Amino acid sequence: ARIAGINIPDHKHAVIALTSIYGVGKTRSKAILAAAGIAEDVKISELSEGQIDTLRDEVAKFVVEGDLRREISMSIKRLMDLGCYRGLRHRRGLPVRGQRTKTNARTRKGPRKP
Amino acid sequence: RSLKKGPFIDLHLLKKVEKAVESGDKKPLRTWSRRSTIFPNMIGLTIAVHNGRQHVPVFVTDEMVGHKLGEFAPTRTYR
Amino acid sequence: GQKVHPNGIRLGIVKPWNSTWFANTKEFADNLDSDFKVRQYLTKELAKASVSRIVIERPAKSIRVTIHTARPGIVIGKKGEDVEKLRKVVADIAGVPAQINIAEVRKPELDAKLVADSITSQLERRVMFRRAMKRAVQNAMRLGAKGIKVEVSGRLGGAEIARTEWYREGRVPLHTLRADIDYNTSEAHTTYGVIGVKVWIFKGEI
Amino acid sequence: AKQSMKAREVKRVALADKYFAKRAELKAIISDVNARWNAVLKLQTLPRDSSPSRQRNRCRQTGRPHGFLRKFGLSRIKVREAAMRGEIPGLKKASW
Amino acid sequence: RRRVIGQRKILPDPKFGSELLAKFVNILMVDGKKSTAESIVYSALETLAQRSGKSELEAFEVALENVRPTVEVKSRRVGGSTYQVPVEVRPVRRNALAMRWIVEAARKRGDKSMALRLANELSDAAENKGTAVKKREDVHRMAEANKAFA
Amino acid sequence: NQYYGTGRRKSSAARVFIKPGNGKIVINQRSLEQYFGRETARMVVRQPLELVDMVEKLDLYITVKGGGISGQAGAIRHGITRALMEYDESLRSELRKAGFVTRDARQVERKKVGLRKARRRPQFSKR
Amino acid sequence: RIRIRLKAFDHRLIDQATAEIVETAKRTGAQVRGPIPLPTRKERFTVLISPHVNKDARDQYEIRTHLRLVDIVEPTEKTVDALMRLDLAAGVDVQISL
RNA sequence: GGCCGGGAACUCAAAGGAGACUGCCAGUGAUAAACUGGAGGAAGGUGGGGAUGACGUCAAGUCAUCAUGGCCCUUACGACCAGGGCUACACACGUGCUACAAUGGCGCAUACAAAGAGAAGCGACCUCGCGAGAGCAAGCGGACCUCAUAAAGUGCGUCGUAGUCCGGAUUGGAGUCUGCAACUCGACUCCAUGAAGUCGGAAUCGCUAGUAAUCGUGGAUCAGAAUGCCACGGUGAAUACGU
Repeated sequence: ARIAGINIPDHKHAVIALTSIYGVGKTRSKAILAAAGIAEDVKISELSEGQIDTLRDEVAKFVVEGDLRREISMSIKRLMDLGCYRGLRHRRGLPVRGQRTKTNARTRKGPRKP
Repeated sequence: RSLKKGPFIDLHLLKKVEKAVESGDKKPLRTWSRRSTIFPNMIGLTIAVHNGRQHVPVFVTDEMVGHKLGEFAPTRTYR
Repeated sequence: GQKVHPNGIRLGIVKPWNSTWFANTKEFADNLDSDFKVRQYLTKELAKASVSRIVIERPAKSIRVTIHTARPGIVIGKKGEDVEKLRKVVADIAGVPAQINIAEVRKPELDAKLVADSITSQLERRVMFRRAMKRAVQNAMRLGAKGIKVEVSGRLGGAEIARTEWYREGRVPLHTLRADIDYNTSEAHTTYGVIGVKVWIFKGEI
Repeated sequence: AKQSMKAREVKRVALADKYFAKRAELKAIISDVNARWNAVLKLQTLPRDSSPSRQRNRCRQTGRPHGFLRKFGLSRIKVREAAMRGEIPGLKKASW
Repeated sequence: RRRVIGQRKILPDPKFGSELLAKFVNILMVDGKKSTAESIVYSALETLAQRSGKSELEAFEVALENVRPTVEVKSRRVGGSTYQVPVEVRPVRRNALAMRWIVEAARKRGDKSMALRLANELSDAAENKGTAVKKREDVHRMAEANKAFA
Repeated sequence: NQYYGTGRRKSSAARVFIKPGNGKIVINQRSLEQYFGRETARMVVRQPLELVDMVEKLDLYITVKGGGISGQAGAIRHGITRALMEYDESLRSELRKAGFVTRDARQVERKKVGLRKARRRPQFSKR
Repeated sequence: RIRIRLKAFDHRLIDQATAEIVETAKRTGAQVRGPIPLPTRKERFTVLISPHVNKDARDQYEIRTHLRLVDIVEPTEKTVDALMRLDLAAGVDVQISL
């Protein structure tokens, strides 16, 4: 059924659909399927079990959907949720990249808060 | 983290990495160099970062390897 | 400010120049800087010469700068000293074995700088601004310059009033491209602020 | 004003030759990946107030940094009077 | 105002040799896209023949008579007071507004592509629907009923 | 013989050569369907070519570089008209009546600073 | 092949520059094919007037500096023997360039 | 490949010109002026654009560009140097850009420009980097070397509107170069990131032919760090009856 976690694809181009995976992404979808040796414009409904077996092994060497977002998470508080400037921007939700922290960076902090 | 090769530190402490590290550690260092990274071989050593008034301290570990100082030292008194 | 300088916008006509020469990128800038060193230290030191213009030509490593002056006998110096000593000045202040040249200005009434020098020379003379102003106007008219509108900068009188002097005389067709108007101004550092003068001699056509 | 400021870099470039023009290139081969000895890089640190990145692009009449031009490097403000009076050859008001 | 300008002279259709069809692609141009419109509207018009199933050189108007406008609001604030005053259509707008009545609902209809989405609405007028049709349904209401102020 | 016309339309510059017969059109050493083959502007140049007779009597060994889709075509659609003038000096009326004689001098704006596209005023709605 | 440059500015100088050399740099030996243009090169300026909130001005200033192509491909002595007998047209070089 | 010769016919190019000037047929119209219909010629009534802002005009702004009266202090409201900050946020606004896709995306084949810049430079080429760029490097003093290939575009399968392969924030990881050193306050690349937003109300503004609309291209400013700004091209409509 489900290979390794979230974002199960259906009826979409193999690379285009594998972008829905969060383990792989915009271009890890094509890079990992390059190691899969399958067609690309074919739908996920066109996929069979004989090719997805070569995915559980290569998602083990790669970052899995469920984990990827967790080891990135506490690694922040592992090293950089101290008095670190960026961590000051994580516990508060502000950008770390040094741009204008008032507005035009709305998505980083959240919705408008008048 | 902006070099990835040939990591260099300013002599606000590099003058003393050969002179103060040899003495173990002293009172927090009169350090105006928040710019460099801390190498992992300064465990626990007190580098007092000049936030602008004077030099403020930071707590140091060894999972600390290639991270910067000024990061660990806030500059602005928010609110 | 809507009064562009008429000479440069008419420079595409016989309007003369004061630094015309050639260079590649490796030596425009220093040569331009060398041109200012000779451009500035030949004016402050040369207040009494009544210089109309100093023109820079740079043929090859030994330049032929010419100087437009009013009185031929006064610019000689003490009989050739300024010819040599200022060439000594330029030999290093410009970095080339330069050759100086001096050009006369016939009828200095015909030069907008030199007349503006003349009024400015007598502005600090502690005189009143109207009578002396109009007196010089016809002097050129008796000697030509078929049209000049005369302007004096602000700060007239002991009061905050800083006004202009429009005072048109003759034909000065500024918007007409075929006008070849002779324009240069002059200013005087007064004991109260800045007092200047602007004059537009009309030297016929072509 | 600020002639001292306008002369500040005049003495923060007078040392560049003896420090960068004749020594930094010797350490520059280490600086670029040509072997990155950390210890050997300390040598360039001897000068501080000189640097290739420390050019102030100082206009040589009024000392404003802003308004440079790599061909000459003068402010846009003083070239104007240089324009009509002819001090810069080959220039006339650009009517195209 | 007092002066007038003549209508800009237009070369005919580069494919059918008919100036009226050439003018049609010129109104849909947003983002400067006729070459895309070549794969959008020219690909649409090529399909308009067989989908209609007849020669779209003069049968092209068999769906346009109802679209004929008669009046539109002209803002005459005569003497400083805005009035209804609908002036009857003059030829330089009654045909321009005909093209202005076409793609108002044909950008993001949620279909394959507007390479052929526009190729859905055209036969609808000679199949009695589409955007150009109901345009004339609202014009009749604003005029012909307010004689006390029309 | 070979029949010469400079031609230029909207900063486009070709060199158009007509020879009697030899209908095939050589454009930058490329075929009609190769270089100007079925694009947005591939019959927009030959409207002046149905009023006159068909392909079989004229050759176009064309020296064309520079221009866009309609630009490289613009240097041709005007380049052909100047290079067929010496072909026949009497048919000038028909193309002038059709307007193809007159050069399309609709030169694009040489931009002026300030306004965004040199004649379009930016968005500062409140005054 | 040797290609010559004629570094001048204006019609008042480039006009005689391209003809006084063709008459003198091709007497008998050189293969000067007449005055070849080498079209001029132009650079433009973006100049502001008074330093203030007003970025409005942005004046324009252009430089039309031209070059010619006398192009003495033949290293003939007499063609360059008379090169030193004239001194007008101050800033111009006979660049013997490939 | 037009490669060398070679023609410079000739694209292109440039030192000079001419060509549109109410010039003419005809008419409206006092005949006049003006206007109009028509003709000629590439160019019909300033052909097309810029340069050029009268008198005046506002204590306009500018002593923070400079100069500049008066007011200051001169071991100093002078200065050197080192950190930071001009980008910090609790929000509002001004401007621009990016989208919100299938007029688009993917990759494949395809032809598609101009202007410029530069021997302290682009950097040819050659190897790898998914790339950043790096190791090698011609050439040129630039109608001779690079940037730099155009790009949308078309045909090919493609999803048929999917908060979407849209979009790109975003984050941290991995790295490239710039500069000693770049968290604050370098860029760039790769990876994950796929958010809001699926065309925006009250409303409001811009718009006259190559116009809008666009598509990109570079340049200057540049140790470096454009959605800013300069410059160039690619495609290309309607509106303008009316006071």
